[PDB]
Amino acid sequence: MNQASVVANQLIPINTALTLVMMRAEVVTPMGIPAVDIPRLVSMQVNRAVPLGTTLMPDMVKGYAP
Repeated sequence: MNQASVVANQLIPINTALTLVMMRAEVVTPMGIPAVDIPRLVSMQVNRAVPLGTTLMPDMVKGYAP
Protein backbone atom coordinates (compact mmCIF):
# COMPACT_ATOMS: atom_id res chain seq x y z
CA MET A 1 0.00 0.00 0.00
CA ASN A 2 1.30 3.48 -0.82
CA GLN A 3 -1.48 6.07 -0.18
CA ALA A 4 -2.31 7.18 3.42
CA SER A 5 -5.80 7.00 5.00
CA VAL A 6 -7.45 8.61 8.02
CA VAL A 7 -6.84 6.44 11.09
CA ALA A 8 -8.16 7.07 14.62
CA ASN A 9 -5.46 8.48 16.85
CA GLN A 10 -7.61 7.89 19.93
CA LEU A 11 -10.72 5.87 20.70
CA ILE A 12 -13.51 8.00 19.16
CA PRO A 13 -16.77 7.32 21.09
CA ILE A 14 -20.02 6.80 19.22
CA ASN A 15 -21.58 10.18 18.18
CA THR A 16 -18.41 12.21 18.83
CA ALA A 17 -17.75 15.19 16.54
CA LEU A 18 -14.32 14.67 14.95
CA THR A 19 -11.51 17.05 15.90
CA LEU A 20 -7.97 17.22 14.49
CA VAL A 21 -6.31 15.48 17.48
CA MET A 22 -8.39 12.37 16.67
CA MET A 23 -7.18 11.85 13.09
CA ARG A 24 -3.74 10.61 12.05
CA ALA A 25 -2.67 9.69 8.50
CA GLU A 26 -1.22 6.18 7.88
CA VAL A 27 -0.63 3.81 5.05
CA VAL A 28 -3.05 1.00 5.85
CA THR A 29 -4.84 -1.79 3.97
CA PRO A 30 -7.75 -1.67 3.04
CA MET A 31 -7.87 2.06 2.01
CA GLY A 32 -10.12 4.34 4.05
CA ILE A 33 -11.00 8.00 3.63
CA PRO A 34 -7.89 9.65 2.02
CA ALA A 35 -5.67 11.42 4.54
CA VAL A 36 -6.06 14.61 2.43
CA ASP A 37 -9.73 14.77 3.42
CA ILE A 38 -8.91 15.13 7.20
CA PRO A 39 -9.87 18.88 7.14
CA ARG A 40 -13.29 17.98 5.59
CA LEU A 41 -14.13 15.56 8.44
CA VAL A 42 -13.68 18.09 11.27
CA SER A 43 -16.90 18.53 13.27
CA MET A 44 -18.65 15.60 11.53
CA GLN A 45 -20.00 12.94 13.93
CA VAL A 46 -19.07 9.26 13.86
CA ASN A 47 -22.02 6.86 13.84
CA ARG A 48 -20.26 4.13 15.75
CA ALA A 49 -17.34 3.84 18.20
CA VAL A 50 -14.02 3.98 16.36
CA PRO A 51 -11.29 2.18 18.37
CA LEU A 52 -7.74 3.51 18.43
CA GLY A 53 -5.91 2.54 15.16
CA THR A 54 -9.11 1.88 13.17
CA THR A 55 -9.19 3.12 9.58
CA LEU A 56 -11.99 5.65 9.16
CA MET A 57 -14.34 4.60 6.35
CA PRO A 58 -17.01 6.76 4.62
CA ASP A 59 -19.84 4.74 6.19
CA MET A 60 -18.62 5.58 9.70
CA VAL A 61 -19.10 9.34 9.29
CA LYS A 62 -22.58 10.98 9.42
CA GLY A 63 -23.07 13.22 6.38
CA TYR A 64 -19.85 12.26 4.61
CA ALA A 65 -20.56 12.31 0.82
CA PRO A 66 -17.77 13.94 -1.32
